[PDB]
This record gives sequence, C-alpha cells and structure tokens, in this order.
Amino acid sequence: ISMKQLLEAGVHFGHQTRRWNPKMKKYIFTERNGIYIIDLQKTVKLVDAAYDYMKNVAEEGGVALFVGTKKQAQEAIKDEAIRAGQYYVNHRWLGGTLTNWDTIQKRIARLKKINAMEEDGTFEVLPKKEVAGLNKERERLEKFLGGIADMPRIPDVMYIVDPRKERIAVQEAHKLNIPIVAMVDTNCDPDEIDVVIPSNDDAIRAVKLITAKMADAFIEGN
RNA sequence: CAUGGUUGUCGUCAGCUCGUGUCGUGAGAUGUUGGGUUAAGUCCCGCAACGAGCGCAACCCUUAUUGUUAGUUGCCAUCAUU
Ligand SMILES: [K+]
Ligand SMILES: [Mg+2]
Repeated sequence: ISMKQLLEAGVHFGHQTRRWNPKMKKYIFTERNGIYIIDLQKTVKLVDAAYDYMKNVAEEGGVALFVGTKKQAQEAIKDEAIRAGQYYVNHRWLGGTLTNWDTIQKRIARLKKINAMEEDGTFEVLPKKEVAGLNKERERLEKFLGGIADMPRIPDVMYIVDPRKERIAVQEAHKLNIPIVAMVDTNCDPDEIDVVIPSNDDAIRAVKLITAKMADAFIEGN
C-alpha cells in the first residue's frame, strides 16, 4: 500500500479536536482546521505489519471475523469478507455473539432449518400464515447472523472498524482473549487493540482500502 | 397453626420466571426496560442481551348463514281426502 493511496482515500482525516483521545497523540501528525491528522507514515508501517500478521493468521488456518456496523463500513466489510471467504457481522453485533456463542449456534441451526424447509418444499404445503411468518423469521436471522451462518468456531482473529462504535465487540474479544485488528481513529483507545491501524473510520473509501488490504492478506495466506 | 386433596380470593388482571451470556465486590441487575401497538409480556422496532417456559392468544363447546347425506316418531309446498 502507498501513502498516496491513503491520502486519496482520505485516511488522514480524524474527528474534532475536542473529541480526541490523548493516547492517540502517539500517532497524531498535526491538527488542521480544528481536526487532527493521522500520521500516514506510521499508518503505512502499521498496515504493513497488520497485513503480515493477518497473513500469518491465515496461514495457520485461522478463522477471521470482520466487524463493522458503521453506515460507511457495513457494505464494504461484507464484500471483502465474502471475497476472502471469512465471516462478517455488518448490521448489528448481538450482545454475547461470542461469549454466548453456544446460544447463538441454536439460532444459526434454526436458520439452517428454515432454509431446508424452502428447498425441501415444506413452505409449499405450509399454510399461508405459517409460511409468511416463517419467512419473516428467516429474514431476521439472515439480517443479523447471515454473515456468520457458517462460522465453524470462535474466530481466531477479529478485524474491527471503529472500536469506539463497536464497543460490545471489543469487550467480547477481550473476554475470549482474541486478537483485535482495528481501524483506530483519533477519538479511539489504542490499548484495547493489539494491531492498531490509525485511520479514519468515517471515510467509505478509506474503509474499503484498508478492509480490502486485510482481506487480500488473508487470501494470500491461503 | 402438622397435612394430602379440594376451593375462595386478587382476577381472566397480564403478568410470573428460568437457561446461557454480560454488568455489579455483593445483595442484585439486564432480558421483562425504551418508541410505537394491542384486550393482552399482543405485535413491530431499538436495545448486552440471545432464547425458552408458565400465563395471553390459538386448538374446544354453544349461538348467528349455508351446501351435501339422511326423511321417521319430524315437516306439508305441489296434490285429493280427514
Ligand atoms: K440471568
Ligand atoms: Mg407472551
């Protein structure tokens, strides 16, 4: 990845100066027009390190979970996770998604069952109300758990966009001692993330750029 | 005022709870709250909650329309007689 690519994607932008986090001074370059500017030099070095780290995880046969519910990041992470073959959560991170993974597997099994009914033809012989109601249930299960329906075990690594937004996901990862690779913004906390990627979380182009790099790292590892 | 069984009562009011998860040193909390909606914890939406159970509802009986099968001890329009 290139510094010009980062700048074009707008990675450098941060949030308001008043809303920053002191720990981010380690990565902040300068403030312009009242908003902080991430140090793209450290960003390039750290994204390369994260690329290498994700590559190692992939080569180990590990499972990756891409997390982002930001309006900007939701669609981008879905596409890249699908492309990489690893699983994703993009609409809403359900509390206990991993700490209560055992419970969530029951809903995933329920989702698998409702899919089989369509293929089998139960829906055809199902009463109007039944099929309609079951279709609505299937829609909710897909909308929430769709991106992780086939995740075999607890992810070996969790990539996150804007942990400050994805507070709950970070907490579950810590509880399960799962490494976190996050797009950290000027108002976030870097201590919570093992592999920090100082970047703007509020730029769709930047999110696509960084997320695609991570997905390519996993693909290369495989 | 040792009990089983049976019953009244709030009240057919919409509540009462648990599993896992999470928060809290702890009793506890969350879900069950909140925006709507309903007769209803009824349902949708959002939510560190995700589900489930007892309730609610539905399945049951009766009443209100009707087809078909049946046509006597019931009914009498078409017919004649009493
Ligand atoms: K509990
Ligand atoms: Mg109920």
